[PDB]
Amino acid sequence: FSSKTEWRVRAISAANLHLRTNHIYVSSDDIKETGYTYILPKNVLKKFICISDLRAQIAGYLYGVSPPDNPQVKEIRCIVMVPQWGTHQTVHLPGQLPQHEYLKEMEPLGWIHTQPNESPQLSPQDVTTHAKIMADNPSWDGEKTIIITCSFTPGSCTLTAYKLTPSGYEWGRQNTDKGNNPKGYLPSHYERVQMLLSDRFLGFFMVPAQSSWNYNFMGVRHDPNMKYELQLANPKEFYHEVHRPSHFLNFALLQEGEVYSADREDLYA
Amino acid sequence: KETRETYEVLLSFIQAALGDQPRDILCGAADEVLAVLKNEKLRDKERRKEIDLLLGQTDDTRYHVLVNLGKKI
Amino acid sequence: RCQLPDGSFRRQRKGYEEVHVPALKPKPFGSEEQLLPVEKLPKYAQAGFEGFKTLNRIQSKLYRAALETDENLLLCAPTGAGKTNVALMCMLREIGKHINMDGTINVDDFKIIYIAPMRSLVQEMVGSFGKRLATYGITVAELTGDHQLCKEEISATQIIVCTPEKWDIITRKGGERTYTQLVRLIILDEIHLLHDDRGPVLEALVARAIRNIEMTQEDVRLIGLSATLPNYEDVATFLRVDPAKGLFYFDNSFRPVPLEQTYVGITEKKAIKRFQIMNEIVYEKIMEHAGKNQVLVFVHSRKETGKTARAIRDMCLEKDTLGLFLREGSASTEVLRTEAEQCKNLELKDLLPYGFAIHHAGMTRVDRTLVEDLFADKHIQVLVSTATLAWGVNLPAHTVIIKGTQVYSPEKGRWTELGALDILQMLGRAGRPQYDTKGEGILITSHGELQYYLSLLNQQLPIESQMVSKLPDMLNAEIVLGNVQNAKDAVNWLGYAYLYIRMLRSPTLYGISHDDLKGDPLLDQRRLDLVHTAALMLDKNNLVKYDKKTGNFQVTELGRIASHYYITNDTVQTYNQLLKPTLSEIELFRVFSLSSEFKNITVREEEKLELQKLLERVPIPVKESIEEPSAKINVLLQAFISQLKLEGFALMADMVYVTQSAGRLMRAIFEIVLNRGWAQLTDKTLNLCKMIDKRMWQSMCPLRQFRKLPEEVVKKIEKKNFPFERLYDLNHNEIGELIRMPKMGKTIHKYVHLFPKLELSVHLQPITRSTLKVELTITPDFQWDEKVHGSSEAFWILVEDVDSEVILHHEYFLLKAKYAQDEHLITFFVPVFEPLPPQYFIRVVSDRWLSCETQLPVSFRHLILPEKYPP
Amino acid sequence: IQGFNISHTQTRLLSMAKPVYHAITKHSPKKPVIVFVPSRKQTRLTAIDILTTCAADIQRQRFLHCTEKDLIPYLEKLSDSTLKETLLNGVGYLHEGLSPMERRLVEQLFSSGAIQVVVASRSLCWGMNVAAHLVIIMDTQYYNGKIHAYVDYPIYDVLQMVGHANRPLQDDEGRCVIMCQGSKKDFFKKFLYEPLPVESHLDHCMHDHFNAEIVTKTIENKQDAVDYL
Repeated sequence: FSSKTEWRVRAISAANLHLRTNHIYVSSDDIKETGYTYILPKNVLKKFICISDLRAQIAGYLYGVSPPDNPQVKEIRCIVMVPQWGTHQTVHLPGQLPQHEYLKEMEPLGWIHTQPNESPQLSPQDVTTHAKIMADNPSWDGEKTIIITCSFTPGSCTLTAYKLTPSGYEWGRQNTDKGNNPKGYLPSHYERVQMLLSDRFLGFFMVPAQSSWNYNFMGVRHDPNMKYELQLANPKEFYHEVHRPSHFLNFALLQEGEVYSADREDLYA
Repeated sequence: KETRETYEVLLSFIQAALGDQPRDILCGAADEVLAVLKNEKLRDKERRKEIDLLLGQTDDTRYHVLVNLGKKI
Repeated sequence: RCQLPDGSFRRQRKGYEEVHVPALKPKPFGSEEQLLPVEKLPKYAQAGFEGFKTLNRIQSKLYRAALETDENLLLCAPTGAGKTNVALMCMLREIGKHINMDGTINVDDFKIIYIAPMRSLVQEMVGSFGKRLATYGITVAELTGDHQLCKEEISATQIIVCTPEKWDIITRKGGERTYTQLVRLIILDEIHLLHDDRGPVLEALVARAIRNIEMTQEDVRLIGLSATLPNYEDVATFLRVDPAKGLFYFDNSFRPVPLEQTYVGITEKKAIKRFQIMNEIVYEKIMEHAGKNQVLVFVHSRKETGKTARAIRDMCLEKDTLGLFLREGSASTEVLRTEAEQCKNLELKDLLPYGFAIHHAGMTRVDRTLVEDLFADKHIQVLVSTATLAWGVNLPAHTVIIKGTQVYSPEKGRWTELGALDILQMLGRAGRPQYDTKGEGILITSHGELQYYLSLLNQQLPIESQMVSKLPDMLNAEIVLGNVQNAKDAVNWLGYAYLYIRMLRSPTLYGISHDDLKGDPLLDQRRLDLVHTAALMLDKNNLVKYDKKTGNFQVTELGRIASHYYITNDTVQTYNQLLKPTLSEIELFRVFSLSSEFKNITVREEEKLELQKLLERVPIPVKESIEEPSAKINVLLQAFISQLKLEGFALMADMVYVTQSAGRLMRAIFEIVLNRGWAQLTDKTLNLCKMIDKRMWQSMCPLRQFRKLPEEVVKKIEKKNFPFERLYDLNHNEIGELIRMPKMGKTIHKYVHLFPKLELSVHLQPITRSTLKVELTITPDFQWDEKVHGSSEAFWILVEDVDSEVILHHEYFLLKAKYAQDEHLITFFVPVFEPLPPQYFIRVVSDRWLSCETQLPVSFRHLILPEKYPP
Repeated sequence: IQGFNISHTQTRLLSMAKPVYHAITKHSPKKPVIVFVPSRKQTRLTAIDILTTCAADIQRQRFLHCTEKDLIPYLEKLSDSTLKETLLNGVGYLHEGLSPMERRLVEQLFSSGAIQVVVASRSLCWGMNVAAHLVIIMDTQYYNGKIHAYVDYPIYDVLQMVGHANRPLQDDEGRCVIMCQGSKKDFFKKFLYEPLPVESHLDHCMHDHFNAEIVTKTIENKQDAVDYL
């Protein structure tokens, strides 16, 4: 980013993200039928789209349970936002997975992220990210956890859901190179999975304890090994004042400017 | 369009010198200076300096910015 | 048409007509008419008149009706006659109405309201009134109060001084309705403000007061004070002053220091030549008095106070040292006085060695008083200044000179000739009561307005009402108070206006032909036509729901918000249509900028150079808009909050206008958007309100709202990022260790614990499957200091839904002084809905305090809702 | 239900004065009206204000349905001087301090139809034997010195005051206007219309009875205690 002009164009843009919110598409494609099927409550989806930005990827972590007596469907009941920052093609979020009390009741279902340009494939950066989570986390089950990619289409939003195949998981555990075309990448690595939106139940948010989630505007304050706690509260928007301290901390001024126009007229209170 | 493109900025120079004078005094002044310089064919500059003197003291390094400007209309 | 005075003559020069009138001749003392000493008037009132041996001629004229009758008063007397001390007596009567033997002036029976036209005047008046009346021990204060924090403060206050506007908002909210019926007296000082654009306010006040007295049957004294102008009997009718025993008129001959009037109108069309001509007139006029005498120049510019000076100086130097030697000799007349006062805050260091100096509010605080001291003792015979000097602390000058009469009105978007009261005040400063024989004054104006300024300073000018312009806004606020239900009550109300008696006695001027006046003598049908259009305007902007059939009005919350914030009905509908739940800050500012109050603000070519720079130095993107008024207003608001100084003068005045109106504007936005229930935007808007009030962004350390703190220390704690709520864990030493400034360690700590903090607990139990009950326990965590928190501290508690999207419920909670440390228990019910949610949030935030908030997740994770109930 | 956005109770209470009169002129112009108030003294003041804004209408003594000559036998029995006045114009009030004869008289005058409006203290909602057509509840909070704060009318009380507009013998309808604070608006909107839930408080006030019952040997041992529960 240009860090001056680049900030503002996208900033007055994102104030319209809520317009997208009511036009969304969902990939319908061939159902494995032996697979799990994930239901995403619409409210969290709306809010998640609304906090995002149209260039930097933001990501969120999925937490849910399967409804009683129906083990093959996973309701996503919660999204957790952790300290993070994006690129246009990927997202850097820390090594620690969410730990918190409200979360103990549910299982992790993977993660969800915004995708500035729509691609009909799981980006190598993603399969690599996911495998590398999975390597370090037994908590995440290969077969149960997914990557939901939410892409910004014109005036719209459109989303797909992927699972790593074991081929993919091994490649990704192995993979170093984060470029858009790493060696040995294959369409054999991922698999599409069945997902539905729902108005039947409401999902909720988990959000960083002492800060907010969006570190894009401080990259030096973000570290892979950084630790965080959580709370029950909603995410602030991308360009929200808090995510942007450096800019509100731009004041170089001498007080005596106030000497000029010392006619104080007030008369009201 | 181009004449006024630079006529505004002539008015800027005015305010910068004079400050926030009442409209009438700003644009009236514009008419004055523009009228004085503009007869380049009149040329001189000794006379122009006298003409400028009719305005007395304006310092200098501004009065050049009003030179090269007033060439450009 | 206007009139000569007696010995007056017109002498026209090149480019300027100059008119001269001599001083007036005092009316000879009537047969057996003497002054009254402070002896021969009633025993009690005499107290507090100390230092003053005798009553002024006019004071002495009407003291009898002042203290012996509840009959309403009107006096018209010239500036300098000392009108205040008349009204003072009208107060000392009421102060005397409640008295006891074994205690004096017991103060819970009565309160007095003094309405003065200008702020400086109010300030200084409370200042001296306090000293004077202190012998009684009666407490008099200015009403600058925000409504809620200081009400219970001004509860104990009597004889309260305020600007008519203040009284009008505060009455529209109802802060007055707890005060009233304890009010036996209201003073209208400088009531000739009826003629100003501000006129409708005074008209609204008095009309309400009268119309109200007719319902309650409990009366009130009304004391009007005015400059000497015709239409006195009309103002009399308006104040319900019985012309017989209640009316008092005195012409321009009663000015204590006789006034020789000089008026120079300039014929020059070209402004460029004019800005020379007026300079030269100034020089000649000033050299005329360069001998033993005193001159005072009122310029309407801030900076030009000292731009006018140094012109006179450099001219006197260009004069080959002629005009100099302003003294009786070299050492004589104390030139060591002007030399030994050398080092000062202002530019005075250049002017002071010579004969003259400058005065105004801008450059210094104390050196203004130090200059006023210098002028009173006559060590400076030339002083150039601003109107706030005439309106502020009182010092006269042998001869005063008003340069140009034109000012810049950001409200009007352009330049306009200054108000009636401004000249009247500054030219009524001409001549000393003590050291002077007669005063003169010189008004340098444009020839076209030259007639006008004669109709004033000699009594030719009618006092007319500007009421029609504001009529829709006035009507609303009366419906809002419930004082007008329908059309009929509306015509009854308008029948109490100044505009009514003026429409009666001069229909020709007000748009009524005499024939249709004969057709409707009482103006029933005109007052019905009038107000019908106001009703329609208020209906079209949704302030009121009024159907033509019944003639009845119904108030809407939008209407109430409008009245309460004194925001016009065009602005409010702009807000109604523009404001939506999903608005970003980026957009909130634009909607603010679209306020109809700013309609005349435009962007000048010359300033579009600076506005661009300012546009790139602002935190909130304006970029939705290019250079147009919206952008100028927006970038201005931001500049003010971001605390940025501006080079252009036009922009400065403009910015001031924008930001002053911004409080009420942003606030009405908050109120609206909160009543709607849209959580996010009510946050963004209250925070904006605070940011305007405090002049800072939230991203800056809350410690700044304590102005008691050093700037470098604040900036130092901002340098290292150490989140503010993490200061409570640290002791006095641990604090200083962060910024490595340990000497500050104690003091910082004080402030950190002075900052308002609530901790809160909740007990929640389900009532029905639809509703839960919440008991919120607020426990004050901060150390109270009334020199910081004052008498009261205000907090909004609002319970927000799952996404912090909708506000399910909200209360205004107010913790008084006494009860800091006492836990307060608030009980309220909230609904729950079909997809039972993970939690609600209970938010509590200070009203005025910035960065002061506590959120409390209320989790339903374990909630067990009751069994639904059978039919 | 009439919401008022003024939190400060004096101002609120004062600014609902005019609406009271209007509520009468609207909902029940010619029929009996009872007005409940938060304070013992507030009853006087509100009777007064009803009379002073009664003048405004250009309509004086509209609430008196008999001539002044008829009320004299009743007024001979009075101590309170202001009550004489308020009764003379057809209002009158009832509270703690009134002699039982004064109260009986006012009640008589109301039910007989002589006076059309009576302002009554809240405490008298329970023990009042005279009903009405319109009932106006003014400001549902009251003042408690112990915690120094205002506290809401207990809901059942409010329901009782509301039930005090019933006149089955004659009226085809009965009317109630409840003027309350902003906060307290929704609560009434919900719970006055729906049937009410009722929960037990015994869990809190518990000891006294176990003690007394143990004394009677109705609870001889812990088991008997659970059984009793």
